[PDB]
Amino acid sequence: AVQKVVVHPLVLLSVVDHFNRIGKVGNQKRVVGVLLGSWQKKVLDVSNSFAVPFDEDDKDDSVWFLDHDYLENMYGMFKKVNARERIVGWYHTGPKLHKNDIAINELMKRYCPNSVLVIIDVKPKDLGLPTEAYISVEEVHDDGTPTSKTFEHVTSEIGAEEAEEVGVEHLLRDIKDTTVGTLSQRITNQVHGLKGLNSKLLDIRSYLEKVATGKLPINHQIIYQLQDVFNLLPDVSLQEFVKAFYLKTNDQMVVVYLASLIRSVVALHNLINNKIANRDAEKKEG
Amino acid sequence: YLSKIEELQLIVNDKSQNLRRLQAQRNELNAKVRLLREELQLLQEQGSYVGEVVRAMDKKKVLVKVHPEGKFVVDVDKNIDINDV
Amino acid sequence: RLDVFEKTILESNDVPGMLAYSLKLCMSLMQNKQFRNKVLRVLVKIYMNLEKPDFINVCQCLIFLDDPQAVSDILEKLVKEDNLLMAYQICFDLYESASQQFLSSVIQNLRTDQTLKMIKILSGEMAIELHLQFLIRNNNTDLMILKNTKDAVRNSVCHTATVIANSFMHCGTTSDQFLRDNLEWLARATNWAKFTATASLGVIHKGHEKEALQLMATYLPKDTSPGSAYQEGGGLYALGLIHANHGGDIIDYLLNQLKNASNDIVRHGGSLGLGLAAMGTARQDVYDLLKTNLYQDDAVTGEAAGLALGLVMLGSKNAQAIEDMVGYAQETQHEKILRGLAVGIALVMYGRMEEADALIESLCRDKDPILRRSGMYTVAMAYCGSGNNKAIRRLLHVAVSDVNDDVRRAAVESLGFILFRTPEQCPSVVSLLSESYNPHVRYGAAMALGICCAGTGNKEAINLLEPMTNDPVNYVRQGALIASALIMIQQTEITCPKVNQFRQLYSKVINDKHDDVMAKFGAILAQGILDAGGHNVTISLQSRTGHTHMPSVVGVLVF
Amino acid sequence: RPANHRQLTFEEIAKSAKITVNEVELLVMKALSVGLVKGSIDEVDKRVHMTWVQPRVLDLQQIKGMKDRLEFWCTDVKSMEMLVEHQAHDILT
Amino acid sequence: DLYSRYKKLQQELEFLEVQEEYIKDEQKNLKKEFLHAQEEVKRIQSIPLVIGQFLEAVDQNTAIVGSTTGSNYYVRILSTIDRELLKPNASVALHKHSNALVDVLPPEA
Amino acid sequence: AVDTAEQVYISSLALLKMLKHGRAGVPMEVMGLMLGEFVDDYTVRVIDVFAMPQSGTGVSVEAVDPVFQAKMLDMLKQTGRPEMVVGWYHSHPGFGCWLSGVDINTQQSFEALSERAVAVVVDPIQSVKGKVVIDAFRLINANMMVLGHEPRQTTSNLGHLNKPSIQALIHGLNRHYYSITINYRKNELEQKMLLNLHKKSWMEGLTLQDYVVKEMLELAKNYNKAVEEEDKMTPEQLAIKNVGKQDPKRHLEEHVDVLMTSNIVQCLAAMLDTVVFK
Ligand SMILES: [Zn+2]
Repeated sequence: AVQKVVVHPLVLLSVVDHFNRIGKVGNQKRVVGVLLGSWQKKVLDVSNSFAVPFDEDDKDDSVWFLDHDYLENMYGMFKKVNARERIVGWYHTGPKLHKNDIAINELMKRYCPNSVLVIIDVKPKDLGLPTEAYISVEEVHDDGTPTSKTFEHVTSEIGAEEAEEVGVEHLLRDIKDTTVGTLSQRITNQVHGLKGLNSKLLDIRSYLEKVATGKLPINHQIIYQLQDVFNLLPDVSLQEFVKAFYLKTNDQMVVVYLASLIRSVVALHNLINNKIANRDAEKKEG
Repeated sequence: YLSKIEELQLIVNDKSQNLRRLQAQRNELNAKVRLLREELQLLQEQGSYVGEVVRAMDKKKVLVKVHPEGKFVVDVDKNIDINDV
Repeated sequence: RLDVFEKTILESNDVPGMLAYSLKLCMSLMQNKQFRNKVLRVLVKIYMNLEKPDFINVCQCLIFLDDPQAVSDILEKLVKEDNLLMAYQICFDLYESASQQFLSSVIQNLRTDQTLKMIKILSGEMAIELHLQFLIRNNNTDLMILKNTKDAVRNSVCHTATVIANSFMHCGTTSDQFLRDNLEWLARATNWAKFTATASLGVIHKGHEKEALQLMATYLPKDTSPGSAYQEGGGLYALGLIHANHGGDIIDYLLNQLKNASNDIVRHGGSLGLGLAAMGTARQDVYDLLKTNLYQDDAVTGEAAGLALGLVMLGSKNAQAIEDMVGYAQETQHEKILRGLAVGIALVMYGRMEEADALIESLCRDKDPILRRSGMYTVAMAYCGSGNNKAIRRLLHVAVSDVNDDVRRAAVESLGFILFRTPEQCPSVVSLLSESYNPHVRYGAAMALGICCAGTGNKEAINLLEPMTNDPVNYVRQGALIASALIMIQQTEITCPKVNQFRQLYSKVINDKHDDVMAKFGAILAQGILDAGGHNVTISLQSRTGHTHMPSVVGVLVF
Repeated sequence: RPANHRQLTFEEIAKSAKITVNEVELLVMKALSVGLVKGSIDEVDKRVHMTWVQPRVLDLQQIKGMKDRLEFWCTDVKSMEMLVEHQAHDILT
Repeated sequence: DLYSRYKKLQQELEFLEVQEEYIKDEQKNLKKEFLHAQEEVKRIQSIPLVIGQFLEAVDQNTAIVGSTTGSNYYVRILSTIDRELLKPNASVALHKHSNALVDVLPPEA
Repeated sequence: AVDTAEQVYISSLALLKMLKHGRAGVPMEVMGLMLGEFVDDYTVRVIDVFAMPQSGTGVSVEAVDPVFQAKMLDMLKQTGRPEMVVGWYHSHPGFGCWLSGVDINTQQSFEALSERAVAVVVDPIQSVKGKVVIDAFRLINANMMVLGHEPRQTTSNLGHLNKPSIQALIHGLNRHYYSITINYRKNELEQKMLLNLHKKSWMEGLTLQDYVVKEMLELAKNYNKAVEEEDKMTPEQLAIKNVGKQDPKRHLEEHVDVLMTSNIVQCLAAMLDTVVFK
């Protein structure tokens, strides 16, 4: 039951310079680190983290390395700089998961009410959202096995706390606040239309690979029960919103009445005082 | 005389220079509106207060006695005179 | 199409000189390289078809049509027809306005009394030494200004623009006066005043080719003896200054001085000097040792490597200089090294006019204002005059719409190179450019006035610069200074009445002691350029012969 | 039936559901107590109106042949996105 | 001169075609930077408003204010407030750090 | 034995830890150490600015814990990079960012051991975006008046550093101090991903969120009438019959643009149902 946090990308620049470490230390390709913070509410904020020297065998992938020379005494350091910003979770790159993530979560779960494996994004080219959270879950099944622990999608965002723009919005030097309705909306049209419909191509990836070469969560319990929500309105010919078309006349009512009346006042606005300034400039320039 | 009308008739199209004369003048106008509002970091140092001069003396010094305060003798700037005191 | 063209160059009687000024007028409305060389090679042959042979045609087609064998054919006509006195056009225009690469190829093609005057015109030393004789005989100094600017010397322009002043007055006076009059003013020397206090001997000794080594007898590379290598490196740089475009063995001797097992203490000035010396000759050995100078990983000699390698590879279209200098550009850990390599890979492609578009688009593709600045320098050198809009559209886009003012500055320096031909419209566009909001581009607009309108008789440029020195930015006031010095070259008081106004006014504003010395930084230099020659000499960015003079273009853009 | 006429008449109900006209109302008020379907059933025409339902368990042939809704959605909302953007194309700006 | 009298006309014509395209785009960018200028007027204050009162104006848009800090000051004031709204010792707003007028409130007390 | 105009290619994390250290750095002034690498003579880099314990006693030279130095560099050695200190930071979060009277000792106390040890003054408690609030200086000393106080070698870097030249006691402190040049690195290795997360997140996350719509238009159109009547109280003031008004005193604007973009939003919101549905 966790929705969203507030994210400072400052220690994500620490993810960046540990992404500089791993390019020049050795065989470790992926960035795996430990995410400090403090549960405040269902909304949350993070101020610091750190990056473990981590190795992971390709053979029997449950081979973690989280040193307590690097945990306990560095935890003493991070406790000495502040008592507030303690552990809240950890982080690794890619989007998916590796296998050992569950045990790496359960290692530092002994310190925290809910340790979180926010899977992080170092080379962002994605179609959906950035780094995203997972909470401790016990959902097991309707079958009744020993208790499931694979941490389920209990989401997150990139929230903005406070000032920091002394740095950030001086470091912009490029960007502009679009006075919304000035192709900002069609930036959104591009991103949400194309990136939700090739997210629908990820959905047809699910609904084709789980039909051809895909078993047990094939109709898990949330494929068909959500094909309901897909079956809000999937219909065949033109889907016949017969209520909603005169109701959309009732919609377009307000919009184009403000267009006619208000934009005729906009006509008055530009045109009358524009003629004043214009013709005064014109012949009083004589 | 075949093509020898067309360049001079495109010179007839040179009200673009006058409509853009208004546009380049407006470029200058609002660009230095902007640059004039950019001066307002001059605001950001000095509420340089009203001073209380009894009288000046020689050697390029005055007597300023600041508004709830006491006598502080100092040097002068370059754009007003000892005569101007 | 050459059907009505051929019937109307084999046409009937008018003045044949219709076709002679039609050479330059076809060149005035020329758009492509496709029938430019066609008309250029068939009008010279229709002058070979008309019974009266012509020499202005070969004076133009040697510098626009680059045929080293047709000049060898009519130079066998110069040996056979034997008249050296009509031969002056082809002979000393071949000396005057020829590309140095084309000079080496044409002295290759030509040698297969004028039996030795055919070599003496190509070396052409006669005009050099009587020009030097003019530079020692004529003089008009103003030493009171030299003292009242000598009052504000530092590790600064005064220590350099005093010798720039009386050395652009005297390119090779072969005489000491600033060495003679003082030593304590000469004793304000710290690494660049040291570099300058040993390079200034060759600054004041341009030309005078034979006595270079035996005049820097004091400045052989073991004969300085301070504790510092710049006081001995600028001297070998000064050898490179003297040995410009006509070396012999001393090109290879500065090369060997760099290769006398000496790392980056001789190279300090000697690498700049060597690249300046073998400029455009397209050597191999200097590229071979400037590859390890390139991979020094120290930009105090690495910028010398990039600059000097661009100098020795002028307009190369090499398959390894371009690629193997753009390669080192990305992974270096500095960007003043990228200034060095920037102007180097600009100079490596000069005047190709359609070829470098891949490189310009590849480099302005990137995000770096220094590398895009490199691209603007490179499009200033690939394009000069050819406003085909393939330059000016995206060039103007990135020129004035961009976010960093240094690439914008290099673009408004590119404008003055692509707008040399008709400086009539240039007030109407650069006075518009004046309106800028930002310090570097205010200054760059001033530089566009400067390098664009160098030789013009414009007064509107002066009218522009007067509020530009009425500007709280100090170095745009020096932009007004130096650019107005570039509008006051070559011209006297009768040309415009602001000449002596600014001449005494620059000393008048150097009287103000509480100005920035950045506000009067190039004020001694504005006085020096203000008497470049003493109005004896002038810029040559587009020569009167018809063809551009590329080492002067090199001088100004690296300047 | 995915199709409309979701104001269904009571007729198929009283025929195939072995129920009567006086008991279709209990048939759907007991379903209001159940809570998987909550129709706004017509009672001037006696029509048993269809609102939202709890659909099925598995239609594996329609898990394969839902392309006529899924890929329908994908390429058609994609195409009409391209059409809205293509009519407002050169105000890219 | 029927050879280049009429053909040099295009030469200095292409260039102001391109500037005719160009000044449009520069106006297209300066509205952006005008919005940046206007918003960067308001990043420093008008939450943390301190209270002085007006005293007198020397010249155009620069005046004298006493304050509730004890002393008196002479301040450069913006063009935001209308030039007659400062007749009494009215309730005005200044800056903590750098002491300049932002707004004026006519009633109080 | 020679002086050149230096440069500081910053890791942005330096200023990020300085802004955290100043934001959370409660306006009592505090002290730390700066960690980079001395690359060459004309440039330096700071790759790191690490953190200090809550030394709320006073800024002094004794506040440096050497066992914290040892363990800090050791935990950098079990992390990937064992880099070198380049100097020291500090925080001046209340006043106008100028050299305190302990700094005038600890600067040369630190650069007696190190080479440069450039001071870094910060105040993110100024205001939010448009000030450039960072401040660094290089202690020139009375030992170096032998030769002149003019490196000058590369110019206009110290010329644009000379372009502000403005702090009261610091331009008093032209003596003992010439500043150092601070540019911000070609940071696309992070500016890339900051831009990408910045605009892939600061508009509706997954960006399918708004695509509130109409009762905000109800309140907004009542705004857009309630202020339009005082908008039209201006052309009566334009009827001055002949001329009795000094300059236009223009109140045309701010109700073009709001109507413009707000009802662009409403008409594209009327699009949005016909967009999402097919
Ligand atoms: Zn401090």
